[PDB]
Amino acid sequence: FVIRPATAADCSDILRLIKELARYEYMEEQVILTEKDLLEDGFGEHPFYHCLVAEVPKEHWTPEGHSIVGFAMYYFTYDPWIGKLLYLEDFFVMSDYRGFGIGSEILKNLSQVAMRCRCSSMHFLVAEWNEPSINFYKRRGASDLSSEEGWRLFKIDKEYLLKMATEE
Amino acid sequence: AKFVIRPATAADCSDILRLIKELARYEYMEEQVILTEKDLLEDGFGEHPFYHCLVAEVPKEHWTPEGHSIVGFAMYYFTYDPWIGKLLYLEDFFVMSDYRGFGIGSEILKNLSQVAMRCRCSSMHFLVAEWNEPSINFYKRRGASDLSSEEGWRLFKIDKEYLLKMATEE
Ligand SMILES: CC(C)(COP(=O)(O)OP(=O)(O)OC[C@H]1O[C@@H](n2cnc3c(N)ncnc32)[C@H](O)[C@@H]1OP(=O)(O)O)[C@@H](O)C(=O)NCCC(=O)NCCS
Ligand SMILES: CC(C)(COP(=O)(O)OP(=O)(O)OC[C@H]1O[C@@H](n2cnc3c(N)ncnc32)[C@H](O)[C@@H]1OP(=O)(O)O)[C@H](O)C(=O)NCCC(=O)NCCS
Ligand SMILES: CCCNCCCNCCCNCC
Repeated sequence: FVIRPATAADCSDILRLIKELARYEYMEEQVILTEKDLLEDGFGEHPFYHCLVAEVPKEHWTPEGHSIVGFAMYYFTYDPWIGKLLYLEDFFVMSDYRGFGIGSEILKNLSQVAMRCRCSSMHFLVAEWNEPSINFYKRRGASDLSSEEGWRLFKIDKEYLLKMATEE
Repeated sequence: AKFVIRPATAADCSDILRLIKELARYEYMEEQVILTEKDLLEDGFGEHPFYHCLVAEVPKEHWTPEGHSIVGFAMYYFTYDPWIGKLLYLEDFFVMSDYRGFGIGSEILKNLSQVAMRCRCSSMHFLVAEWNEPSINFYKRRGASDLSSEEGWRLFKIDKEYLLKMATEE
């Protein structure tokens, strides 16, 4: 299997995997990304995010001939204490293709991206009950900032943003 | 005091760092701030800005004892969630002591909301410490919800030493 950055033609496989991940996260119905959106936002242009894909050789392709069986979606963020961070938005490997070392390779490529772009850390979210992934990351030196430093992710949706924008 | 909210320019980096430190100092973390003016300059004003920043400026008569015209700020950037949409991410939000309670913060949140509407953002995301109840309510009063607890999400990090190990492994 080889890990490489995506191509505009990797778009349909990417959407497919994003949906498999959403499903895994019970978020499938809320997926709002389209191939059109992916092509515009992910490509070369002013690119909003970046994707990596893992593809296996013929002998292990999917019943549907898909060779792309994994992916990672990321972007850069900023921390006032240490600066530029690499933020991992999505990371997924098809069920039958896990434990092969594929995910490890993606994390390796992501680390090099991080070193090359001078990022001081990599941040990402993990579901409370996702034991397998919680360990996979911890085995590679990750710490749970929500436990250690008590951070909780908060959100203010559009209707309230609109209220504040117009309140004046 | 009278104040104006505006975008930070290359010219304002020493004040950005200064306020970052005041925020850190306000949280007894000032020594942790490794960031330099050089970084803020290269990272925020080159071709691809990695953060955006609105600052609050005051007239010469209300300068800080050290003679400074910026008393608050907000650092942010845009992120994306495939099952949410494009997002405005508020990294830091802070106003100096002798300048709070005068509408500075409200104004900043108002302009950030307009920026969000301009960029077609589905929502604004930010972190709050679990024990900071006053802050938690300030945001809840504005329609915020604790996504970490409601949906079961935990923030993780892998620091540089481990990223370097994996980047160079074997
Ligand atoms: C997290 C995820 C992306 C990782 O990818 P992956 O391809 O399974 O990862 P790997 O194959 O490198 O590692 C699998 C494991 O088996 C072991 N392993 C991997 N390759 C091995 C090999 N060649 N020989 C022996 N053991 C191996 C690894 O040590 C690891 O075990 P450990 O967790 O006890 O350390 C993923 O398993 C999957 O997509 N699952 C769920 C969705 C999810 O939780 N996504 C992530 C983010 S919140
Ligand atoms: C939140 C922060 C940016 C506010 O900006 P600000 O310029 O003082 O605020 P505004 O004058 O525009 O008034 C904002 C309002 O914030 C609160 N506020 C005003 N002055 C305040 C002060 N001196 N101390 C604490 N809260 C204050 C008011 O209660 C009101 O909040 P409410 O609408 O929920 O009732 C602020 O002082 C700061 O820099 N914050 C960090 C932490 C903190 O004390 N947090 C908590 C929440 S109330
Ligand atoms: C209101 C409905 C839900 N809104 C959002 C869920 C929030 N955080 C999502 C995910 C990211 N990263 C995976 C590794």
